[PDB]
This record gives sequence, structure tokens and C-alpha cells, in this order.
Amino acid sequence: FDVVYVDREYPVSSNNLNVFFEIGERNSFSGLLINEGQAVIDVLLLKKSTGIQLSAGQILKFYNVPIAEIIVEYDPSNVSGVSSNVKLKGTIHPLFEVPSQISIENFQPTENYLIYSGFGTSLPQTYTIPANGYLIISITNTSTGNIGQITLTIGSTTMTFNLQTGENKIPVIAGTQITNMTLTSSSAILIYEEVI
Repeated sequence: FDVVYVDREYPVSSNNLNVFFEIGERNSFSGLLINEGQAVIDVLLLKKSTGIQLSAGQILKFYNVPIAEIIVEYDPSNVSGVSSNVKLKGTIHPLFEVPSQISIENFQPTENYLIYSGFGTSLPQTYTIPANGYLIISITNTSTGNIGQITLTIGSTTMTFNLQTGENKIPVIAGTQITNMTLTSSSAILIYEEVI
């Protein structure tokens, strides 16, 4: 069989109303169309060269979908001045003898904020958590199970945690202090926050 790789992004706004993507006649597409931004978009999937309205941040997933053309349009109901970066990524290949499917999901990108890297049994100072999110304390050690203790303070509240080898995931509010950590043997330590 033959495969064509698709990696495209186009702005869609009042200034860029339409994108026409040719997939071609005897072909199937597997991949993603990503509405990265604030413009609602209308997606027409045409078997030869019914629209799907994608709201801000939505992703249209394709598996083995026989399409000859994908048309993307700025929806006329948009608040003026909104735009999106519309990304098409995937593979064009022949129609496989398996189900053809689409699905849609909301994307919420996550970003990791480093707090501490080291290798030892405690922290060298206190740290402030910058945002609402999830604090990740990764402790690497030869043994499994219990590996030490961490103390967080937030306002007039103190919290102490039974740290395990591996990834420890704690929901945290912005401004929370990492006041101390004590491990029972020297370990690779990586502390960061998952933020949305």
C-alpha cells in the first residue's frame, strides 16, 4: 500500500473563511483535525470532490474514514475577532477492511512547571506552588512502597503526606508552600506541577 503524511495548520477567522483540503478519490484518512483557538468552525466531509460544527478547542478524530475532501469554514455565528489555528494531522491510505469512525473530544492542553530536581533525602529550601493544579512528586528508589514524608502548608492549614516510590499526585491550591520533605534513603527526586 501507499501512505501520504499530512501535517498542516491554517488560520481561520473573518480574514480566512475557508480551507479546502483534498484527500483524493480512492483514499481513507486517519488522524486529527484540531480547532486550536476560539473560533467555532464548520467541517464538511465530502465523499466526492451535513457539516460538523466544532466549538472552540474541539478535536475531530478520524479512523479509516473514506473522504475525498475536508472543507473547513469559519462559522458565521462567531463573535467578531475570534480566530483559530486549525491543524490537520494524519495519514492518507487506502480504505482498510475495518470500521470507519469519527469521534469528537474537548482538548485541554496541560503544561508542567518545574519546582525541583535533585537526588538526596530532603529539599534545600521551601517552594511556593504557582497555580491551582496537581503537584507531582516523583521519587525513584530501589525499594517499593513507603519512601518518606512531605509537608505542605496553605494558610492556617498544614498537611503531611505518606510519600511512595514512584509518582505521587496531590491536588494543590495556588500559593501552597512545600515546607519540607524527608526520605528514608537517597532517591532521584523530581517535583513539578501539572497546570491547565
